[PDB]
Amino acid sequence: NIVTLTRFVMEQGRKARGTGEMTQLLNSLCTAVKAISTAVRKAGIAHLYGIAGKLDVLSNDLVINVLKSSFATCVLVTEEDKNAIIVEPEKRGKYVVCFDPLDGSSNIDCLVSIGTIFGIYRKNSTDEPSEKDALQPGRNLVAAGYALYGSATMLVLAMVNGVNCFMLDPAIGEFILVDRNVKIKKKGSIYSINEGYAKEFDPAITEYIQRKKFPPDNSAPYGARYVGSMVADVHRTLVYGGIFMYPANKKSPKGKLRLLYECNPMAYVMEKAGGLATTGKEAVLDIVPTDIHQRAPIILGSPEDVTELLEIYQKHA
Amino acid sequence: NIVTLTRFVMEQGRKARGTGEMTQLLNSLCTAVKAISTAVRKAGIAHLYGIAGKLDVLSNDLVINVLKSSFATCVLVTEEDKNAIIVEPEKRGKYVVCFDPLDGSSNIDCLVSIGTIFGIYRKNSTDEPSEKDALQPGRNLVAAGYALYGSATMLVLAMVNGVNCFMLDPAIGEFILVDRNVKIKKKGSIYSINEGYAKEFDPAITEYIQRKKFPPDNSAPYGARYVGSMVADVHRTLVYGGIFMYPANKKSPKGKLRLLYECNPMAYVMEKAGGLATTGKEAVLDIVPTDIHQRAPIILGSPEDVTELLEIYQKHA
Amino acid sequence: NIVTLTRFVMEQGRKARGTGEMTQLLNSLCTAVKAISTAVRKAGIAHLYGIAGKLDVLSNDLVINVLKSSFATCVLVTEEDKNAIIVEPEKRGKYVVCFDPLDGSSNIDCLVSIGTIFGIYRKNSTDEPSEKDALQPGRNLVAAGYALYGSATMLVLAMVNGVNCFMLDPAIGEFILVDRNVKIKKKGSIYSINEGYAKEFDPAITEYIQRKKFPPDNSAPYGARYVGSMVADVHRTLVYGGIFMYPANKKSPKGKLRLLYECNPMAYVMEKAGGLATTGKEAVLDIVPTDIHQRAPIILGSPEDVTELLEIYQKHA
Amino acid sequence: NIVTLTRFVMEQGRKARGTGEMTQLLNSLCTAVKAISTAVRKAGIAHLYGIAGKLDVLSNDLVINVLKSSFATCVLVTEEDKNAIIVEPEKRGKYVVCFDPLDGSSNIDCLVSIGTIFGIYRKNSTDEPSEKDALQPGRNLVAAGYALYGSATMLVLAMVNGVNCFMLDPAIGEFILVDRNVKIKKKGSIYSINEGYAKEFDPAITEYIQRKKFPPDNSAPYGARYVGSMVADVHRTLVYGGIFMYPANKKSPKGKLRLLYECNPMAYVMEKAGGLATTGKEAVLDIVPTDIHQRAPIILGSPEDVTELLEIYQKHA
Ligand SMILES: Nc1ncnc2c1ncn2[C@@H]1O[C@H](COP(=O)(O)O)[C@@H](O)[C@H]1O
Ligand SMILES: Nc1ncnc2c1ncn2[C@@H]1O[C@H](COP(=O)(O)O)[C@@H](O)[C@H]1O
Ligand SMILES: Nc1ncnc2c1ncn2[C@@H]1O[C@H](COP(=O)(O)O)[C@@H](O)[C@H]1O
Ligand SMILES: Nc1ncnc2c1ncn2[C@@H]1O[C@H](COP(=O)(O)O)[C@@H](O)[C@H]1O
Ligand SMILES: O=P(O)(O)OC[C@@H]1O[C@H](COP(=O)(O)O)[C@@H](O)[C@@H]1O
Ligand SMILES: O=P(O)(O)OC[C@@H]1O[C@H](COP(=O)(O)O)[C@@H](O)[C@@H]1O
Ligand SMILES: O=P(O)(O)OC[C@@H]1O[C@H](COP(=O)(O)O)[C@@H](O)[C@@H]1O
Ligand SMILES: O=P(O)(O)OC[C@@H]1O[C@H](COP(=O)(O)O)[C@@H](O)[C@@H]1O
Ligand SMILES: [K+]
Ligand SMILES: [K+]
Ligand SMILES: [K+]
Ligand SMILES: [K+]
Ligand SMILES: [K+]
Ligand SMILES: [K+]
Ligand SMILES: [K+]
Ligand SMILES: [K+]
Ligand SMILES: [K+]
Ligand SMILES: [K+]
Ligand SMILES: [K+]
Ligand SMILES: [K+]
Repeated sequence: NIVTLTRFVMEQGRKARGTGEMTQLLNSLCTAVKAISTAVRKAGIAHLYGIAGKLDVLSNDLVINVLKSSFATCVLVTEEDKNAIIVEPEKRGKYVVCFDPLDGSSNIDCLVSIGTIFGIYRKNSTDEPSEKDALQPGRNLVAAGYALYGSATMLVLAMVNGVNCFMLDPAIGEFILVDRNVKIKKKGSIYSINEGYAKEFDPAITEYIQRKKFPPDNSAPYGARYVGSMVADVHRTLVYGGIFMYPANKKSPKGKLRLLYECNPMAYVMEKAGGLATTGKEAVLDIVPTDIHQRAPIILGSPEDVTELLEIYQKHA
Repeated sequence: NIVTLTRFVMEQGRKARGTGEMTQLLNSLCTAVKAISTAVRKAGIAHLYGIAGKLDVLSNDLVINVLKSSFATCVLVTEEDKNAIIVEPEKRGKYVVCFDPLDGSSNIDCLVSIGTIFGIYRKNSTDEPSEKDALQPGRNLVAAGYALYGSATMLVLAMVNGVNCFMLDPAIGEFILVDRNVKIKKKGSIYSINEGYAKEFDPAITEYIQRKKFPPDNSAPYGARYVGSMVADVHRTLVYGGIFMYPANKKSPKGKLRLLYECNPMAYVMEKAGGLATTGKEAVLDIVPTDIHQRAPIILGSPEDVTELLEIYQKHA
Repeated sequence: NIVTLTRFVMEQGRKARGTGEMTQLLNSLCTAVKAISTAVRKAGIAHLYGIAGKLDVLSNDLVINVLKSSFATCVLVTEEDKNAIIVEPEKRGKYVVCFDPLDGSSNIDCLVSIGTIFGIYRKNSTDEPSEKDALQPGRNLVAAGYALYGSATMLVLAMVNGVNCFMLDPAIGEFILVDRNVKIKKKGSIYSINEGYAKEFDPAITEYIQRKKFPPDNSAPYGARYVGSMVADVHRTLVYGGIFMYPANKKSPKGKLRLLYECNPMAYVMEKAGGLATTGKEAVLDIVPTDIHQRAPIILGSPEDVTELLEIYQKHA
Repeated sequence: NIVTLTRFVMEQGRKARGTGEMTQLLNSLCTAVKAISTAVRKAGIAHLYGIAGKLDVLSNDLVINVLKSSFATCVLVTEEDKNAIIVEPEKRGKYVVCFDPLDGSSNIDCLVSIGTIFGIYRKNSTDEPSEKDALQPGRNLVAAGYALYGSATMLVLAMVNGVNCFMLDPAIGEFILVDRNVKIKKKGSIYSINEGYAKEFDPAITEYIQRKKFPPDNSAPYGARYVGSMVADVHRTLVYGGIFMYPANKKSPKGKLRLLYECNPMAYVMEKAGGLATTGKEAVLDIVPTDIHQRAPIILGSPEDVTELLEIYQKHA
């Protein structure tokens, strides 16, 4: 007995008495992710080096085309695209998909772990599809998750029912359910943040970090980790517990991370896992988007760690 | 045209006029690296999950076995083995290999980049091979390098004539020379260190760090990055420039990283690349080891960055 | 735009307003076939040769376990199994699957193309499942097809709607629809038969062959081809046209090929393609099985070629 | 222990005391074979089918390019090229390679086993390399063998010291020595020939064939097998014993198969394996060619079987 992503999705679609439109969608995503994974591990690079005689772009095209061919979407929002992609009426479905085809594109040259981030909305309204359909608060997410191309490829899927992790067996090109109904640690022992912006941190953030290195109660300090790729940092948080942070500073007073295809999908995954995702002031998933490429500060991870910072945030209020 | 590791290695062996003994060794190493990469990528995991019909220990076995069969080694030092392995008189060769089969094994469950580290010495004290033969300063390295199992697999090889990077094309199981004679930037813009040990840093490290976040002349501060995997962090340093640091602290008064199979190979690669690798007080490669599992502090990266920290070390003494 | 087997099956299940039970079944088969394909191409053979320190049996276990885990079957008939496999009431579905996990097992050692043959029946009755449920004439087939592990892996699926061919892209482990609604040639130019049994052929067969080598109308003779693996021979017939034959002789007066999991699936595929499948006397698909391992003579291929022999058969009646 | 082609080849080069020039050649060949196997298995075909973002010509380019870069060849003869290719003075070596990049190209669309055939001569007439250098009897072969892309990929290598079979482990892209010093059965029980040419067979062939179906002393008749792919049929002959025949006929008065890149390599492999390879009148390897694309009749296989046919040839003369 072994559970594959294809089996899992189908059984979940069956229990939910769906028309099978969303299952077609999730199966198309699974395929896109396997295609991207293969391109990322450099299969066929020899030909590029003349054996017989861009990566973010290839990833964008793969997701966009595999998604359109699902006949289950009406609007697509990509980080690589200025405007939202409205699906041809021939292949038009009822879902809105926001995604980041290849996050951590800067890390590509250094071979650091990268990934794909996606969020699925059910179109709410009854008129010609437009960018306005993507502009829904993260709380309205039908499904969300990510694919991490690290030492191994893994797809983390989060739905109303919970969070489940699927490992890619590259030998047979099938995702195996290796961890079901994942719940995050209450309190971790690692903080993640680009301390190279110390000079720009607000007093609350500055205080929290200081508390981590120099525990006032003289407990053991927190270990530091900052890969540089959100999917890698956040996935480690989900699995090992702790706190990831990318608050505002000179690098945009609105933070760097995007709301629709980065913050929301990860916040959704986090909350479903039993953790928190805040901007320091409000819950990320309750923000009403104003633009499809709207940025937003984010602090996420173990509940007890995120709450501790939230208090320090209140102190300086 | 297309250059494969196999062709490159043989070609170099010929120019060098070797008896082809080292070529056999480097060829065996290459084979061990492709076997580990495959295991790491989780190929065939569906079989563990009951489709019907460890990773560090497996990596250890692969490297040991594949090396012994090369008939080119006499002494082997693994991080996984308390004692140095002495090869059978039947399979003995003139080379001593010091390696770390799978480095960053804590990051495995989190799916973060990991790797293999190797250092090759030539047994000169023609006596019965013993542990003593591995106890040579890194200055005596014949060849050294590493394999990074990140988003893609790469093998960095360093020898007297330079450093060369080989990307693995998993389709055909061939390493392609993607970068020739690699040389690191004089000055970088990223510092790498576990700041969670701030409470235990010596005044030199403490001053340098704060100088990176708050630059005297108001210039751009350095970005921070700390994957938690030496091979990953050092490769980023090599490719993008900057400085990696794992100084001595209370928990590790002599540092955490090992001299023979971690510090030395990376120090050797750094020097051949045109960078510096120091203990803070002296060059890593000149240290004459006393224990095969001897630890050593390490600071490496761009020359200009490493020098700056070395001056601060001189200032506080 | 590209069609995958997973997409195809789902859309076909949707048009047919199924409960999704048979789709779960076809998806489980797709997975089993990819697993077998990988084992056949020898991935991981190095470990068997001690790098770090039966095939028909593995194939049987894979299909049996992957099928049971579909929760869509009640009875399974395998060539490798003396008795039919009755599914545990926990995983019991409504379908009966007859199959040959690895046909041409004798050819394995010679590396000749081999394959998998399957036929799907819908249980007809309302009582405890038993072998009796498998004993239905081939005309009652819901679906049938085969997987050919040759120069490339291909799955041919035949249903009431038609015959469609899917090519396995081993890089992403996905079956691509490369040929839809396949129809066989009216008249081919190749005959396939083990002429090493000439001494045992009945006069009709003997006459046909003679007509092929020495055309009475002085037309061009037929080329000969006999791979030795039914799936390979039959697939070539389906694609290039011609006639495949395995009539009775001293090698059992009932022929060698099995009715349920070899003759029927291939006859079904053939008829759906626009060809014929006969025992010389009757249509293969109309035979009422008496035993699950019942053998049956078979002549299949292009209509005009099969009819020509049928006449010669009548002449000698 | 585990023996890889790479290790085996180098080891043999060392014992032979070669300048490592031929080793480079055999290493390049090996690389070309893994590239062809991958293309043949249809890896990445999903990209032709619009997932968004020949085979014989491609195989030709791969072999030519990978061989030229080995800096070990001066003259190349391909079935795909009318004229012999003369390597640039810059990349020239002392070896002449005669090859058939992808044999059985008619069987491609039918997915039947196909392969690569190669013969290696040493240029002895030290003059400007020309077509003349390839015109040497197969008796002058330094090395010969083939790659079979069947159910699994295998590389058969034959040299003065014997014939060795290497199985490809596609996971790690390594050829493993699965069979050492291969030697064919004295007598087989399978005859291989296209009997569709019965109307044009000489009385010797005709008598031998009928003697196989109707044995004088009532013994068991021979089984028939004719894949239609030389490499596949010859490999079956090598592994299981028997006789392969492609005699001269009206359509091919001098046979169909080429001397330099088909007959010779297989004849060489046969002789080293302990079998016989005849034209019916003389040994294939002793023929001094006049044309690079010269055809030649061929009969090969177990010694006892080939001898029997040779006696019948003597009887009718
Ligand atoms: N694979 C599935 N897994 C879980 N829920 C699903 C699945 N498919 C559909 N649903 C649900 O049923 C609703 C409508 O599905 P659908 O008819 O396919 O568009 C969805 O939005 C979810 O509530
Ligand atoms: N592949 C090679 N590349 C560069 N130098 C080599 C190679 N093989 C051997 N050498 C060198 O020649 C010395 C002796 O080689 P060997 O005779 O193979 O043990 C080595 O220790 C290096 O100095
Ligand atoms: N994937 C499918 N493709 C074509 N027909 C299907 C599919 N699934 C179910 N059917 C059909 O609908 C009947 C009952 O399906 P089911 O409810 O899934 O057992 C089948 O036996 C076929 O007639
Ligand atoms: N890998 C090898 N295995 C067996 N014999 C070899 C090998 N390499 C070279 N030789 C032989 O030594 C001769 C000259 O080799 P080379 O100096 O490499 O051109 C060859 O033509 C063969 O006789
Ligand atoms: O994909 P991008 O545009 O290159 O950025 C990725 C994001 O960039 C963040 C790190 O940025 P800093 O270097 O400012 O810390 C990560 O958390 C995210 O992956
Ligand atoms: O393989 P190990 O024993 O788990 O250690 C890996 C090393 O551990 C260092 C980080 O350890 P800290 O958490 O102490 O910083 C990295 O630089 C190296 O990769
Ligand atoms: O799988 P098996 O039991 O080894 O047999 C395979 C079948 O065996 C037939 C050939 O048998 P002959 O050698 O008698 O021709 C093929 O047509 C079929 O693939
Ligand atoms: O590559 P080609 O030109 O298509 O020919 C392949 C050869 O053709 C022979 C069979 O041809 P016939 O159909 O004439 O028997 C086989 O033995 C060889 O593989
Ligand atoms: K991006
Ligand atoms: K991004
Ligand atoms: K971003
Ligand atoms: K380790
Ligand atoms: K380590
Ligand atoms: K260590
Ligand atoms: K079988
Ligand atoms: K069989
Ligand atoms: K059978
Ligand atoms: K050809
Ligand atoms: K040919
Ligand atoms: K030919």
